[PDB]
Amino acid sequence: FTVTGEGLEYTWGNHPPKRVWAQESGEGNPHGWPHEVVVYYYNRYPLTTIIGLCTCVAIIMVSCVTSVWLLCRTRNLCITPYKLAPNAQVPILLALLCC
Amino acid sequence: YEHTAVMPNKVGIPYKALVERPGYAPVHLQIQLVNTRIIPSTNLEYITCKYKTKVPSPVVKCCGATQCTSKPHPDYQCQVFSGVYPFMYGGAYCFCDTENTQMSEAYVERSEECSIDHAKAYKVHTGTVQAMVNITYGSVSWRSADVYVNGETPAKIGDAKLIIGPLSSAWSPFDNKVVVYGHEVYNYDFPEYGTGKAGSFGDLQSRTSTSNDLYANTNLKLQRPQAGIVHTPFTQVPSGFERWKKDKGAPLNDVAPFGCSIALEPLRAENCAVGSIPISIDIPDAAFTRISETPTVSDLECKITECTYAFDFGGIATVAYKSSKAGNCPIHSPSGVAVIKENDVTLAESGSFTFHFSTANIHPAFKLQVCTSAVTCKGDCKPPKQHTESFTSAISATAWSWIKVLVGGTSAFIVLGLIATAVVALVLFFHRH
Repeated sequence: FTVTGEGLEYTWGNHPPKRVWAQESGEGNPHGWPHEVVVYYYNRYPLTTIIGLCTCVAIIMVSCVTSVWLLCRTRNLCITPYKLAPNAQVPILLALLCC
Repeated sequence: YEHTAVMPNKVGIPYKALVERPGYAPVHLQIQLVNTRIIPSTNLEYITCKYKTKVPSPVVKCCGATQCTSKPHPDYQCQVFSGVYPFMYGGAYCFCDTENTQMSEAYVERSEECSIDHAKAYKVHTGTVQAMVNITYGSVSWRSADVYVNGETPAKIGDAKLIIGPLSSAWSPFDNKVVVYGHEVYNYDFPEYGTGKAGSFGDLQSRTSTSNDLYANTNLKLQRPQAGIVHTPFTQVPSGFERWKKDKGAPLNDVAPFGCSIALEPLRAENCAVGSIPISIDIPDAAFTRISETPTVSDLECKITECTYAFDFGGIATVAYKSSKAGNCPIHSPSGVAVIKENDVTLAESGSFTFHFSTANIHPAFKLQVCTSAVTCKGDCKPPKQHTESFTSAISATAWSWIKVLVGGTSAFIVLGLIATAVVALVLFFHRH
């Protein structure tokens, strides 16, 4: 049987009914290296933890890819002033190299 | 003086409040439910049971024939047969020729055991709500009284006045039609009004307990006696009441959601826990006292010894204190992050004592007030291992919060740096001319 926080109850034959509020289980630990903390943040809520993990990985990866696209676009913008580079002119003394 | 609040509905968990009347020492009150008895409004439809067929003694003639007449009886029957030539013990057998005489009437009525076991049909409407409450405030002992549930009906317990309800939800566990038998009920949502079904669930439907009409059929049929022996054969469908007795589904008292039993006599649906309740209570003004008679509390220090979140009281902390004079005054936690097991504590000069409490958070941050004085006890982390807990997504641990703030800050930093670099590139060109 699968008990939860709300509890469960059952009977048997002519015995009076009985109730059990099974809970409080702590498989894992929330302190230490990322992996064990993750496994605890997993087993705590049997499924909402899982869906939370899926959502979190999705949102962090989409944030990272958006950041890298912005990186590329800003890099393109930083490339743009080098229109003066083919002109064979005085060095500019900046983050990029110029003889 | 009076006080109002809202209390979550649960049979066991008590409720502790701390009324404030400026210019007076605070008083705390303790109120605890005992019941919640939904009662519906019901009326009877009819009863049913197992039937029984009786047959009066048939009549024959040694010659000639007669005809039978229909009488006003529930599923009355009569018929005539031909060429009997019957037989009797050592007798002349009541014949000399073609007999052609037979009555064989049949008759249906209620059984003698119908008085005890009998299903009943009902129609159900909303009905009332009421409960009972055990109360204690200040120094008065436990006092108990019952009260209806609506924002209008007062009830006095000792010297207080009560106004509670209406409930926060209009939920009920019953349907429009129910059936009651023996000890429990069923949502057999389709009884029948006057139409039987030849022995499925309605075949003998007495409008009342001792009515004289049974507006249902049993598909009774007669047969022709054979071999000239005086008897009245017949045939009929077996009683459908028995069949429904054998194949009753799940009784309601094993399917009701929210975990609430079902009493019989008033059709009580007790303890069905749901929603909250608006409460409003007034205490007499003779139970307050002047604010200058209580020991002033100052120089507080609360230290958390050890705790662990579980459904029982698994937290203990200590407080050091500097008194004004000896006395007793209550303690309370206005915040809901943790519940205080204790209610009121004595105080000595240069106080230092401890108490107990439950919680539901890794890092309890509850702040308590005592004796007209505030103190925060931020506690620490507690090791992991039915009762009042919050569980409000407030379990984000120190490492959890650390990682989340790290990732958010990193994303923000990179995106803002890129945005800055864009205009940094642009302004150069804006300056080239």
